[PDB]
Amino acid sequence: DCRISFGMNGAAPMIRDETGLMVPFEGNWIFPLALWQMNTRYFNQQFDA
Amino acid sequence: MKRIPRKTKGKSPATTEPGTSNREQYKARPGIASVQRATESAEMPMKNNDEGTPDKKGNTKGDLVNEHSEAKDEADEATKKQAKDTDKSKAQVTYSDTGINNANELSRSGNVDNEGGSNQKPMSTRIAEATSAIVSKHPA
Repeated sequence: DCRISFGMNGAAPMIRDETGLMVPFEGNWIFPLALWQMNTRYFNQQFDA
Repeated sequence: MKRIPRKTKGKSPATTEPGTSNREQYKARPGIASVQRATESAEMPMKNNDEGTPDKKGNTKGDLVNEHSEAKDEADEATKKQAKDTDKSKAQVTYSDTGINNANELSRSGNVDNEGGSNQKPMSTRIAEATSAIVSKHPA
């Protein structure tokens, strides 16, 4: 259930954590490979930079 | 060392002795040739029945025919082969139209796959479409 919310007016984008929280694009994450397989294009565009 | 081929494709003092003269005259009963030919015909192994089994990529091998129709068709074919073998027009020993009501009999065919569904469309095609439904492309 990793859903992504865009920022607004300078607020940073956030991604949905397993415990139920939303965290910004920073730090140490754990992914199974199925996540990147399901969302190849979207995740590439959002994360690569 | 001698190389052995493959029949199947891979992944790509006086010499004279007293009693040795050969003037014996005997004919066999039964004769050697007759029994030899009969035994040669009996040596043959059974045919491989691969109908209804997978291919090397998952598709089923056979023809798209109903199973009971398949059994009756095979009985007719075997009876015709019997008539051919005894040289008669009509076979004396028959596998069809025997007086037994054998109407529930089933035979293998290409009309079903391993999970119990129909082969109206090959399995590889179904895999391809189910996969194509989930593809995504570069952003506009």
